[PDB]
Amino acid sequence: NLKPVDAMQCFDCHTQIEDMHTVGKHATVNCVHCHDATEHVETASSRRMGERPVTRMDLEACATCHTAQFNSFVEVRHESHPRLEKATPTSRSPMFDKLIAGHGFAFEHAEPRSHAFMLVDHFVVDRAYGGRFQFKNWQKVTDGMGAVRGAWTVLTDADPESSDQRRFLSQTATAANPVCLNCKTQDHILDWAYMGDEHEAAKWSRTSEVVEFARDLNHPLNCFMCHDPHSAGPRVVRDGLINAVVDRGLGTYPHDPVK
Amino acid sequence: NLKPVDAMQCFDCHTQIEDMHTVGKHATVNCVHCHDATEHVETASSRRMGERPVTRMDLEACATCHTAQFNSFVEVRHESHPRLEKATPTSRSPMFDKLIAGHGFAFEHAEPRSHAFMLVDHFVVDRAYGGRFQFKNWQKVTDGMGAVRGAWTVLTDADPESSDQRRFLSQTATAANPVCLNCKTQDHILDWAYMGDEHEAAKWSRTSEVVEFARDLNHPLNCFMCHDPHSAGPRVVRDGLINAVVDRGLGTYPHDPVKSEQQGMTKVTFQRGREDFRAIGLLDTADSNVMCAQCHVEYNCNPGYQLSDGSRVGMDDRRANHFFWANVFDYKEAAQEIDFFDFRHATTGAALPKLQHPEAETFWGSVHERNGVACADCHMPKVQLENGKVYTSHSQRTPRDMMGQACLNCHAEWTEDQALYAIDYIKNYTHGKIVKSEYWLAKMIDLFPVAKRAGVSEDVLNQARELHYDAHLYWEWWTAENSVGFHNPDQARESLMTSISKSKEAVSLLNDAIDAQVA
Amino acid sequence: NLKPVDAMQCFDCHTQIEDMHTVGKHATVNCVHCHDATEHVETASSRRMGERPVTRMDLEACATCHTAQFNSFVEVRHESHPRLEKATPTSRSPMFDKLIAGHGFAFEHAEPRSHAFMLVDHFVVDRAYGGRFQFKNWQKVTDGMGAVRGAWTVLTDADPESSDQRRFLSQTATAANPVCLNCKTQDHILDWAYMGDEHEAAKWSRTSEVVEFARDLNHPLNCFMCHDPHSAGPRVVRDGLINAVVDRGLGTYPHDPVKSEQQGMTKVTFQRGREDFRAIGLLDTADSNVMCAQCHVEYNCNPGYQLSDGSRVGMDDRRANHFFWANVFDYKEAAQEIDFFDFRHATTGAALPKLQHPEAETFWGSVHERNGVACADCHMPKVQLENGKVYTSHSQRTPRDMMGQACLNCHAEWTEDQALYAIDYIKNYTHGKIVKSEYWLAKMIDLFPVAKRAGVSEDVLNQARELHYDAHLYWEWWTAENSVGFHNPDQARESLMTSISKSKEAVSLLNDAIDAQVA
Ligand code: HEC
Ligand code: HEC
Ligand code: HEC
Ligand code: HEC
Ligand code: HEC
Ligand code: HEC
Ligand code: HEC
Ligand code: HEC
Ligand code: HEC
Ligand code: HEC
Ligand code: HEC
Ligand code: HEC
Ligand code: HEC
Ligand code: HEC
Ligand SMILES: O=S([O-])[O-]
Ligand SMILES: O=S([O-])[O-]
Ligand SMILES: O=S([O-])[O-]
Ligand SMILES: O=S([O-])[O-]
Ligand SMILES: [Ca+2]
Ligand SMILES: [Ca+2]
Ligand SMILES: [Ca+2]
Ligand SMILES: [Ca+2]
Ligand SMILES: [Ca+2]
Ligand code: NA
Ligand code: NA
Ligand code: NA
Ligand code: NA
Ligand code: NA
Ligand code: NA
Ligand code: NA
Repeated sequence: NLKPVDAMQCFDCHTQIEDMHTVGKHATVNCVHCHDATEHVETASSRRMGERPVTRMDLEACATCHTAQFNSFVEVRHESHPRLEKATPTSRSPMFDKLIAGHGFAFEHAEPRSHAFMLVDHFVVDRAYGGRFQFKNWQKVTDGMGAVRGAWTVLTDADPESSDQRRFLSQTATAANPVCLNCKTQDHILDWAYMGDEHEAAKWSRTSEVVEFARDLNHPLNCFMCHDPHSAGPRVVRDGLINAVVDRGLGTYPHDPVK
Repeated sequence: NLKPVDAMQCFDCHTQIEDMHTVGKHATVNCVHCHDATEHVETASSRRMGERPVTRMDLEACATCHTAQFNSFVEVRHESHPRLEKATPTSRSPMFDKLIAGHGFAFEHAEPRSHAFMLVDHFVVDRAYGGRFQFKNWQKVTDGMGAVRGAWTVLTDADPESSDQRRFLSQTATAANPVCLNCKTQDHILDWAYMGDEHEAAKWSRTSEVVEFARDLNHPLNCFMCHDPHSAGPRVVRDGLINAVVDRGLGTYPHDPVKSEQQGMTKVTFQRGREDFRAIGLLDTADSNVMCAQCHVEYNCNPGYQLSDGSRVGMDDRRANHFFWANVFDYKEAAQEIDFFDFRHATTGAALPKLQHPEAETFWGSVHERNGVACADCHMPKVQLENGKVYTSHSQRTPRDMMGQACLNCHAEWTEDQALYAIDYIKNYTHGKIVKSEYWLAKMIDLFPVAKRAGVSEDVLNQARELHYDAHLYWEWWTAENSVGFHNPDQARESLMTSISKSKEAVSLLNDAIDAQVA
Repeated sequence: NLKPVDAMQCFDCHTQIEDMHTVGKHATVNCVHCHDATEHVETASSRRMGERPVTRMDLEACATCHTAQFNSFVEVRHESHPRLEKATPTSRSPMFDKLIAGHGFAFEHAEPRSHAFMLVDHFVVDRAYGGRFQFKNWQKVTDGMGAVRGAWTVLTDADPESSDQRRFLSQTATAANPVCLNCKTQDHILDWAYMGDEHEAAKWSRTSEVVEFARDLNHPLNCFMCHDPHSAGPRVVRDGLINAVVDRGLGTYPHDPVKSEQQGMTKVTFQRGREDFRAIGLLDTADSNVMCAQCHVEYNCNPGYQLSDGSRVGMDDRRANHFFWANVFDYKEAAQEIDFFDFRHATTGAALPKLQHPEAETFWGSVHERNGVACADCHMPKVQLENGKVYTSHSQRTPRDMMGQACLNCHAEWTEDQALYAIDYIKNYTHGKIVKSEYWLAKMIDLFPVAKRAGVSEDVLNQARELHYDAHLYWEWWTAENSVGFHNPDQARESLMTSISKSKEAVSLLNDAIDAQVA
């Protein structure tokens, strides 16, 4: 069973977290729900991390107290046709191939389906990784809950021994890069510097080998993308959005300064 | 927003809570979710309460983190007919009035409906409070969530100025007493000593003014009735059940010492002033059979009379709060064991028992119980989801509404229609024997005034009255029990055949005696 | 094809019609739609009819221009069980035969079905005409449109050669008389003097041979019963209702003088030979409460007896056509006011009233009536159309079939299931008290022969008979009334509790008296 940690000890070093946590609607929610900090706390100073604490990024971290939101999130809408190519006469763009010729989307561009699949679908689409990643079998395409538990529980890698982008199937492309992942998962939220700029503290950046990066990522659309886990208040985490809205001064509603 | 309190401070005085809280699945759940103890902490001493902390007993205290269980619990099953009188030709007991004459249930006995309404229905039923309490208007009868938020949000009191039980409408009774409430709410869990015995720490007891007690109570079927709020482990809190299982050493399965040992109960006592005050029964397993047995049992919760001498047994007597914890065929011996009966029949003068919804005692020994099946398997099954986190449905209702999750989950050889047909075979057959038992009971009852008026001897009338006790018991168990035989079809059949046998014997006895007086 | 007549010619003699016709919403509707007056116009004088014009009374006279109202009116609700006897354990009054013994309704009293059938059902029911009239075959029972086209298109007469009321089948009665027909048809509207009093201009009256009268009548619930054909304004035509509201000055809402004034009735009289002959009541507003009260009321439409001396009150007496226009708690006083009762109970010998479908008098004072709600809001709501011209549904039926247009149109906080559940709460509760009132009534009734045979005194039997009157009234109102309490749940509850109180008092009285005779 989970044993709570003394959050007051954390707060002696983590003052920005204290200011958020103590005031919001997660003031009673202990750190141990999402952080394994035993070795960290034994070795840190306020100026030196010491051992890196482990942070849970899976959606079931929130599902224990917020089952209703989690269960509605992971539902698969079966009526949202899966793997349906847009460049067909009965879909969105009957002449897409002629019009887009020269772009990687010609290799495959399907209609979106339920959010549970976003990361797996990113990994398997013909335009992304040269066909490197596939569902373990054709049955796994139905498993939204499985995808949510982790992409690598439902996918295989054609060559675990290499990390370069290349074609494993003839009519595929290798368009994926580390920026794509920011709109599929935020598992890397502590390992990616703002905008994906190079940074001493970042494991991953815009110039990483996307295949290696992919292997570190598991969960789609993390609940903390819209909800700060410390304050429980509404937020965004996506760097490009903050950059447009704040850094470039465009505002949340560029056409409406009052709003 | 809630601010967490320092639980270490509490634990310095509350070692039983520390031992439970730090070790279970609520170890990270702060006391402030359920307790406002600011003034308490400022004034308590090592073993005196000082200022009383405020304890939340509303179910939304748990709904905070367990929305799915809460929302399934509060669902109203509109198909469960509301306020439907059982003494009607289309309900459970067509001849109930004749057979129960003398008892307060003659004033009204409706079929059960959804659990959300249990406390308000207790308050408003015609037999309970003289019609004192009513819904604020006739629209409120639909409002399950409202009733859950609190009885007094949806009800009115005809006279806030008085506290005595009395009749405000002519055809009502005042049967309610404080024991009733234990099977409707546990809002009083900190204000009621074990068994309702007098106790200097208890605001309320068996002898309290029930109208005053009623006004203090709000919520139905509190989530903590089955789940310890500190350890989150399975438990019961009902005094009468702990008394039968533990104090009387009968076991959770009285017919099965092994199962009783494997699926047992540990009584945990809390003290006030270092004197025993209240108790809970922690369960070895999350055994719904025992959890639901907190209420779905035959019981005393009322005054009565002694079988030996007919003297009154009042609310002050321990027997006014009693779980017999006996099947239909051990019941007469259990009632003799405490020297108790409920009422004298208004027509026959027989001393008779009053039977209450004995689902737990009926389910014992059934093929299902013997195979390790429990109430929740049929009435609170796990939800099946194409994609999602599984949880237990808390909408306690007929398995007819969820046959795939209930019956068919174990009976793979049946379609839904076949499983429903199996249920109906048993219920139809049992109901036919209920109706025939009533026919014979009524035929016997109607001969009593004829016998008395023909001058048949008291000795013969008393023999017939002895037969009436048994004819009544072996019938009433089954109009009281809610499954119409399904929970134990062989037992229902044998009991109801015994009722008919007893009535037939009495009919012959009386007819012969009458005919002799005439000739 | 129809050719219009010169209405100016008619108006020269018919000034009352000119005043109504030229001003209302039928100012452009030519007389030829409803009147063939060629020979009349050739022979009439200023104040003698001469040849009688032919007046169309069939509903298709209106369907010509009002197809939607006509087609909704004639719809048969197949879910309204046809020819379903109320004295059965699964209908309204399980103990009806015991309780009504002595009255002609013992021969047959079915639940109401769709309005299309009212006249044919009146003609064929076992209690009415000795079984004289029958459907032509058993297939005709489905034919609502056929019945609307005319009763005699779908029925036969066992003996066209005789005109006396008599029994053609053994277990029938001959309760029908000419007053009945006023609540089944108004085909006789020009042939029946106000109240059915003798009148030299009337073909038919209270004292007519009903079999001969029956043969002259064809159509159910004529459209003009609620709508004046000349002005198209709202009205009533029923004599008994105009008598209560206007002649007796009771008002359309007898408990509310203001509402009575705002929603009142103006009596308009038509003469023959310059003597008053017939009357209508023009309504200030299109108030369905008063329109439906032409028939859905408690009434006398039959011979009876005087309470004072037991003497016969025959069809010749004004009291044989009477609207009490009184709620259940004012009824006994209203019956004493005219010194009248219906029958003597066959077992108890009590003088008793017979109660008829008192929906109007029950609805008074309910939360709905007090809030300005009227029968049509629930039973004839406006049609809701995605695209179209709105009209009023004339399919008078339970709101269960049109919950969106009825209940939910005002109760936006409820789903359909919740609103149905609210209805069922009241109906279930009320039906339980009906059944219990019957139980107590039957227990009392069965003691009468025992008391008489034990030699209990006439004085005690007469006290019990007085109690029987009240026990009967406070029960029978509710098996007569069609909503099972829904129209006024608090009143149903108080009345039925009073019935039980009265029966209980009588049971105790008789049991004690019997026991004293034995000892
Ligand atoms: C139980 C130990 C929790 C864990 C794990 C998570 N949350 Fe939570 N959350 C919890 C509580 C007791 C509350 C307060 C409820 C109230 O209304 O009083 C919350 C609240 C939220 C909210 C709403 C906050 C607001 O300002 O409106 C959100 C959006 C929320 N919680 C999100 C959330 C996330 C994303 C979690 C996983 C990272 C998570 N919670 C875990 C209890 C618990
Ligand atoms: C029994 C005779 C089967 C019938 C009828 C259907 N399926 Fe099947 N399928 C069956 C087996 C034994 C397997 C292999 C299972 C394993 O994991 O070893 C499968 C596999 C599939 C797959 C995956 C195929 C792949 O190349 O990965 C799919 C998508 C699938 N099955 C679907 C499916 C459908 C839709 C069926 C009705 C049209 C169907 N199966 C019938 C056995 C049997
Ligand atoms: C945020 C600004 C995004 C970036 C960066 C990437 N994607 Fe995306 N993706 C995004 C949305 C809002 C959607 C759903 C709406 C839609 O029109 O599809 C998607 C969907 C996909 C899918 C599934 C559908 C499809 O196009 O076949 C795939 C396979 C996918 N995205 C792949 C992908 C790649 C390879 C990216 C980097 C080159 C990439 N996405 C970035 C939002 C965003
Ligand atoms: C010693 C100085 C105490 C401190 C610190 C806390 N509590 Fe207490 N509490 C104390 C006593 C002596 C009693 C009477 C029971 C007993 O153990 O002798 C209590 C009682 C309670 C209760 C029950 C109240 C009721 O209505 O019956 C609760 C719910 C409770 N206490 C809670 C509580 C909390 C949450 C504390 C930390 C904030 C806390 N107590 C500290 C003594 C002492
Ligand atoms: C959030 C601050 C919670 C409050 C308020 C309540 N509960 Fe809880 N509960 C919470 C957590 C984080 C967990 C652990 C989940 C897991 O499986 O790890 C639980 C667990 C339970 C359980 C399951 C217990 C078991 O032994 O498996 C139960 C039955 C339970 N909780 C009940 C419960 C009750 C009755 C509450 C109101 C008194 C209540 N919880 C509040 C979080 C929170
Ligand atoms: C637990 C041992 C109980 C005691 C003590 C009381 N009741 Fe009860 N009650 C209990 C159950 C399990 C049920 C549902 C099953 C059933 O057969 O009804 C009920 C139901 C009611 C109801 C609703 C149905 C009805 O009978 O009208 C009412 C109104 C009610 N109970 C009232 C009531 C009174 C007045 C009590 C003290 C005399 C009482 N209950 C005690 C379980 C238990
Ligand atoms: C006894 C009549 C119960 C009441 C009152 C409540 N719950 Fe319950 N709960 C009950 C059972 C039989 C079970 C299944 C036990 C098993 O292991 O099979 C549960 C389970 C839970 C859980 C655990 C997670 C799950 O399986 O859903 C939780 C968190 C829970 N219950 C919460 C809960 C709430 C919030 C309640 C009040 C609305 C509540 N329970 C009451 C039995 C009973
Ligand atoms: C006392 C606190 C109870 C507990 C514990 C359990 N039940 Fe119950 N139940 C109780 C009452 C007072 C009522 C009637 C409520 C009313 O307002 O009339 C009931 C009712 C039921 C029903 C009928 C529901 C319906 O749709 O008609 C069922 C199926 C039922 N109870 C089952 C049940 C189960 C399986 C329980 C253990 C999980 C359980 N109940 C506990 C009182 C109490
Ligand atoms: C066509 C030649 C008609 C015949 C035959 C009948 N009615 Fe009529 N009706 C007709 C017209 C043109 C109108 C006016 C429509 C408008 O709203 O302007 C009406 C109106 C009515 C009304 C509404 C009256 C009101 O005060 O709002 C009613 C109730 C009505 N008509 C009834 C009615 C009856 C009962 C008929 C058979 C006796 C009948 N109409 C025949 C046209 C025609
Ligand atoms: C052909 C093989 C038929 C079957 C199948 C059904 N019916 Fe019939 N029915 C049939 C005939 C030739 C007749 C006589 C028609 C006539 O007017 O001469 C009937 C009659 C009836 C009746 C009237 C009975 C009577 O008046 O005594 C009814 C009520 C009736 N039919 C109903 C009916 C039902 C409900 C059927 C299915 C159960 C049915 N019929 C079948 C021919 C045939
Ligand atoms: C208006 C004051 C009426 C008088 C006069 C008569 N009836 Fe009636 N009847 C009336 C209504 C509003 C209803 C439907 C509501 C109900 O409770 O039935 C009826 C119904 C009938 C029926 C059908 C149902 C049944 O009772 O079998 C029949 C056969 C019937 N009425 C016959 C009848 C007789 C014989 C009358 C004179 C003795 C008589 N009705 C008068 C309203 C009124
Ligand atoms: C009393 C029992 C009625 C009978 C008989 C008929 N109608 Fe009616 N009508 C009635 C009411 C309560 C209303 C609604 C009044 C309001 O203003 O709310 C109506 C309305 C009409 C209208 C007006 C247009 C409309 O709203 O639909 C017409 C044209 C009409 N009724 C025609 C009509 C016909 C053709 C009838 C015989 C089939 C008929 N009405 C009978 C009440 C009553
Ligand atoms: C006398 C001419 C009546 C008028 C005016 C109204 N009603 Fe009536 N109603 C009457 C009878 C004789 C019957 C029974 C007909 C039969 O053949 O059995 C009825 C019946 C009803 C019903 C029941 C319909 C069903 O589906 O079972 C309803 C709902 C009803 N009546 C309502 C009603 C309303 C609202 C009226 C004013 C608009 C109204 N009726 C007038 C006799 C007469
Ligand atoms: C508007 C024309 C309404 C129609 C149609 C229905 N109802 Fe109604 N109802 C209406 C009002 C204005 C009120 C009073 C609201 C208040 O709180 O002041 C009501 C009341 C009720 C009640 C309560 C009755 C009581 O307490 O005595 C009930 C049970 C009710 N309404 C139910 C109901 C049903 C089932 C309806 C369709 C058959 C229905 N109402 C229609 C307004 C209107
Ligand atoms: O805390 S007191 O008991 O010394
Ligand atoms: O009265 S309760 O026990 O059903
Ligand atoms: O028309 S006559 O009366 O002169
Ligand atoms: O007989 S009629 O009044 O129902
Ligand atoms: Ca889609
Ligand atoms: Ca039920
Ligand atoms: Ca009992
Ligand atoms: Ca009907
Ligand atoms: Ca009458
Ligand atoms: Na789609
Ligand atoms: Na398409
Ligand atoms: Na039911
Ligand atoms: Na039934
Ligand atoms: Na009898
Ligand atoms: Na019906
Ligand atoms: Na019925």
